[PDB]
Amino acid sequence: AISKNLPLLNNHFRKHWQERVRVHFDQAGKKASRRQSRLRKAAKIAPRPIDALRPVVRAPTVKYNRKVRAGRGFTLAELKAVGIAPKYARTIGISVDHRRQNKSQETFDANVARLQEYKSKLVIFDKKTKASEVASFEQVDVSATFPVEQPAPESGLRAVEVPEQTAYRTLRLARNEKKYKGIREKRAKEKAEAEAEKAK
Amino acid sequence: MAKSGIAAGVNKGRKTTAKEVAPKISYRKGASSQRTVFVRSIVKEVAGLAPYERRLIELIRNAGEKRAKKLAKKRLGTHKRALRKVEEMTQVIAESRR
Amino acid sequence: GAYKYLEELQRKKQSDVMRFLYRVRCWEYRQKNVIHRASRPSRPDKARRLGYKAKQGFVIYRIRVRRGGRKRPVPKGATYGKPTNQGVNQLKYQKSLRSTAEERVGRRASNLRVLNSYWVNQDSTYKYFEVILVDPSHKAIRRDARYNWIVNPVHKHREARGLTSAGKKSRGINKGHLFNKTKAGRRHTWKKHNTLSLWRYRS
Amino acid sequence: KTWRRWNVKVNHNEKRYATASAIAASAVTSLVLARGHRVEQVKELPLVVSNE
Amino acid sequence: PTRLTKTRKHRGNVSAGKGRIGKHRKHPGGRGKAGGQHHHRTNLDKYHPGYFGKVGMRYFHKQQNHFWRPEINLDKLWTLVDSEKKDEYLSKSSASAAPVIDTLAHGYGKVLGKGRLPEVPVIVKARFVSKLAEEKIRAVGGVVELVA
Amino acid sequence: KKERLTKEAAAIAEGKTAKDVSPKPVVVKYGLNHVVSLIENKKAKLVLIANDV
RNA sequence: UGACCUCAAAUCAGGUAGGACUACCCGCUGAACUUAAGCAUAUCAAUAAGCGGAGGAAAAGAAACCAACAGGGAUUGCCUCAGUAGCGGCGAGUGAAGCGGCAAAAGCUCAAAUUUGAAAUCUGGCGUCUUUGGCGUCCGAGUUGUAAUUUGAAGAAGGUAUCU
RNA sequence: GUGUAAAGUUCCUUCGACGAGUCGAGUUGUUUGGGAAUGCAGCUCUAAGUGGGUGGUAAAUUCCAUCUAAAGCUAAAUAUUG
Ligand SMILES: [Mg+2]
Ligand SMILES: [Mg+2]
Ligand SMILES: [Mg+2]
Ligand SMILES: [Mg+2]
Ligand SMILES: [Mg+2]
Ligand SMILES: [Mg+2]
Ligand SMILES: [Mg+2]
Ligand SMILES: [Mg+2]
Ligand SMILES: [Mg+2]
Ligand SMILES: [Mg+2]
Ligand SMILES: [Mg+2]
Ligand SMILES: [Mg+2]
Ligand SMILES: [Mg+2]
Ligand SMILES: [Mg+2]
Ligand SMILES: [Mg+2]
Ligand SMILES: [Mg+2]
Ligand SMILES: [Mg+2]
Ligand SMILES: [Mg+2]
Ligand SMILES: [Mg+2]
Ligand SMILES: [Mg+2]
Ligand SMILES: [Mg+2]
Ligand SMILES: [Mg+2]
Ligand SMILES: [Mg+2]
Ligand SMILES: [Mg+2]
Ligand SMILES: [Mg+2]
Ligand SMILES: [Mg+2]
Ligand SMILES: [Mg+2]
Ligand SMILES: [Mg+2]
Ligand SMILES: [Mg+2]
Ligand SMILES: [Mg+2]
Ligand SMILES: [Mg+2]
Ligand SMILES: [Mg+2]
Ligand SMILES: [Mg+2]
Ligand SMILES: [Mg+2]
Ligand SMILES: [Mg+2]
Ligand SMILES: [Mg+2]
Repeated sequence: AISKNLPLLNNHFRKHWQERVRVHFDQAGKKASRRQSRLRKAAKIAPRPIDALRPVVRAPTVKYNRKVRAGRGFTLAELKAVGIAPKYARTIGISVDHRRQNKSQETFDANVARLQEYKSKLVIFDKKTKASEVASFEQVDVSATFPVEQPAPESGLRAVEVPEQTAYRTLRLARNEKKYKGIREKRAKEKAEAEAEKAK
Repeated sequence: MAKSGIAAGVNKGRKTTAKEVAPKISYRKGASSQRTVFVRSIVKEVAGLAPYERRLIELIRNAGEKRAKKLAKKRLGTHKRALRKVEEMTQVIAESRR
Repeated sequence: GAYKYLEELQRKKQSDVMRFLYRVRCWEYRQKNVIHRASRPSRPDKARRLGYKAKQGFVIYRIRVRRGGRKRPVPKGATYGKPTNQGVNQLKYQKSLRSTAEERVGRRASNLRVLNSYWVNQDSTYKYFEVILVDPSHKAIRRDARYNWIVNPVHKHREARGLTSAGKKSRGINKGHLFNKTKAGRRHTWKKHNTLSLWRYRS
Repeated sequence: KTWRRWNVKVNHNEKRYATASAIAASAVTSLVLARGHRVEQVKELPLVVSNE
Repeated sequence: PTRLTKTRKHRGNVSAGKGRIGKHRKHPGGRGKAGGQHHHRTNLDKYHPGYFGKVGMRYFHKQQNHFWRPEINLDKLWTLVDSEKKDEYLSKSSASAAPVIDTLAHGYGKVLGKGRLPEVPVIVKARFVSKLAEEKIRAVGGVVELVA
Repeated sequence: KKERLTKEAAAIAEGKTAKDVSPKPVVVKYGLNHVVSLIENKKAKLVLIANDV
């Protein structure tokens, strides 16, 4: 059962696995039908775009801080800054997210600029609008017309300025301060109460 | 700004320009209102005290703060809730001394 | 109004007044049939909270359900297996007594849709529940824009499928890490995690 | 069983390699003749015709 | 292809290459990793030492995103400079104007100090650096700027 | 109420606000929520409570 | 002489449920063969058999969520995370989730509020009409609360510049 | 079209009701990757109002973060030996 110099394997096939085998023979068929559904959805509402305008948000965690991606909807504050009510915004191709907020100014400003760019290209028809004007428009792809763009990494030339303390020493001191903050604060509190209680 | 600007230590992280956030109304959930304060005071008059709450009051009157807390934790379940219940039963006693 | 007072007073279940009322009503409910029709909610505020309206087509049943665990119904306690499966006593039903109440009431009034239910009273042998049901064939329900939804056939015997509040509670249908196994259905999640997905161009 | 392997992956660059090799081989008269095409009366390969 | 397998060559020979004495059987020795401490000890001890037992402390709910910190050495640091402008930078770099290398924006958490740098000032932006990596960067007249 | 509404509909034909033609009603208040709210706002002068609720 | 409450009867007026099918779906109940080279925890497997309930999909679903970031943002599925953290006579075995890329995207409704200068609400009978219904009228339901108004993202009550 | 109606938009003030034998706790059984206890269920106890839940090592003290349960509806992407 165990023989030779081989890696030890974990092949989880001790249940009735063959009753739950999903083979994707329909990958191409689903691709084609998905494309047809997409054409039907587009042709139903043309020239109104099929995609709602989405915000741009930083990805969470220390691993994806650097990246920025499309969010779910614009915050109520962001829509407030451009003078659009969320109920109204949902009817002109703008997505709303009541859950997200803006702790910082950078994402808020990016999304306000994005909303103002979309708002400048918007043309809202009405009863007085005739089919000649409506036919003068093409159904654009909002996901491509207002793409999510990564901020460029800093590159190019800058003056070299060397601090006296090295970066490695700074990191070590930060680690040490964090590691001993609690015990140092407890020690200082005890010292202060001792030398200001008996010094009463 | 608000973060240290470096990846280690106390208050680590990237500095950003802070923007003041309008508080959500859902965060007001624990707040009390005039309506609920009023209704709860009358219901206390109509309903009265529970059997374990009368037992708690006797222990507090007999100077058993340590005894009352052990009972209140045994009844309510957690130490945090027992502390609030004993404080509430002392205020009931404090309102019966006039 | 008075519903706030009713709400605050039912939370004082160990007060003298509420204890007296519970004694009297427990005796009276025990003196009736196991399942009987209630002419009105005994807790109008609690019924309101759970979607009941004083309209034609809203019905209340009171039901009495035996307390305790689920004894294994094997003859003479012999399980015929491995010692890990030899338990007969101290075994528990996976549904609540509230769900059993709802299902028996829905079985009795098979022409109605079980809207919801609530606890009313208790003794050592029984728990007592009141079940709010809705008549889907009554025009006061069919023309009600807030209650048309339960006329659609996907809500047939929703209490038998665990779609009431008690049923969704017993199914583990909640958000978060504490409900990883049962968030979207336990058996669906298990089937998804035990399926061998093979593509045309194998990776 | 249906979960037998049916489709086979080929590296994209190698597939392009082979496509280029086949296009190049289409201009070799000996290869086109061994391939079985009745091309003996075509004066030169590649055979390029006008856009009409 | 089945036509290339030795099953096609064993046709006509009684035992199909399994032996007349051994007699290919269902599961002699057990299934899987059975008997790893009893009759397959000689195999696991020889080829997989350390297999049995516990070492170290558990970590309930380990999120690997916390430990994301890809390394880049110093001999690979100038590959992050734009290829079309590397040669100009290698010539005209000075203390007054040196290329900035944003290592985090390229997907790296720590700068390590293997290899040799061009004797050319650079500004390296990193989350973490090693002691020797920063000593080598400063020696060519550069600097390490901590970011987060 | 039907007769009062008929009179008010006659009055709105004349161009009046229909509030001048009908006097301010002085009646008995009922309804448990309504009466509880009236008591809480110090508006009830007298409350009669049934003994067999 | 009449209300009310509770409880009955009628071949009362009008309705509704049951049963079938099995591939998928929502639950309950529930093994053992088998693997561990024996075997009892474990494994098979939260599977088979058994029971209840649906639909064209079902279920889930607009956070009492994930996170610990410079923060994401209903649900579902795929790829990945990952045969990983972990669980395990720590043996045989087993084993998710967050992030990330994508498919598809859609949001909302009650209870808790005095209409109180007017139960403004609704089933039914009768009549009539242009009949998936409208109008008129009369009983009934309903104040132990049917409408309008609000749902936390808010919102209400006053004042408010006027605009769309 | 009965639009002196209905709805939204700016600012100020006073307020801002928000689900109980439920949450939560103990114990028992089952289950889970959930490990001083992941969910579910039985029994016993049984709340509060900036309270309550969660923050994957039990406990007390001090903070912080994040949602807002115990009521309800909802297409699509997903499944499909009928
Ligand atoms: Mg192993
Ligand atoms: Mg946040
Ligand atoms: Mg709060
Ligand atoms: Mg009791
Ligand atoms: Mg058995
Ligand atoms: Mg031979
Ligand atoms: Mg032979
Ligand atoms: Mg051989
Ligand atoms: Mg032989
Ligand atoms: Mg031999
Ligand atoms: Mg052999
Ligand atoms: Mg009849
Ligand atoms: Mg049937
Ligand atoms: Mg079983
Ligand atoms: Mg088998
Ligand atoms: Mg065996
Ligand atoms: Mg054997
Ligand atoms: Mg045996
Ligand atoms: Mg199992
Ligand atoms: Mg079965
Ligand atoms: Mg059908
Ligand atoms: Mg579909
Ligand atoms: Mg559905
Ligand atoms: Mg909400
Ligand atoms: Mg999500
Ligand atoms: Mg398992
Ligand atoms: Mg994603
Ligand atoms: Mg009528
Ligand atoms: Mg709530
Ligand atoms: Mg079981
Ligand atoms: Mg447990
Ligand atoms: Mg329990
Ligand atoms: Mg909800
Ligand atoms: Mg639903
Ligand atoms: Mg298929
Ligand atoms: Mg089919």
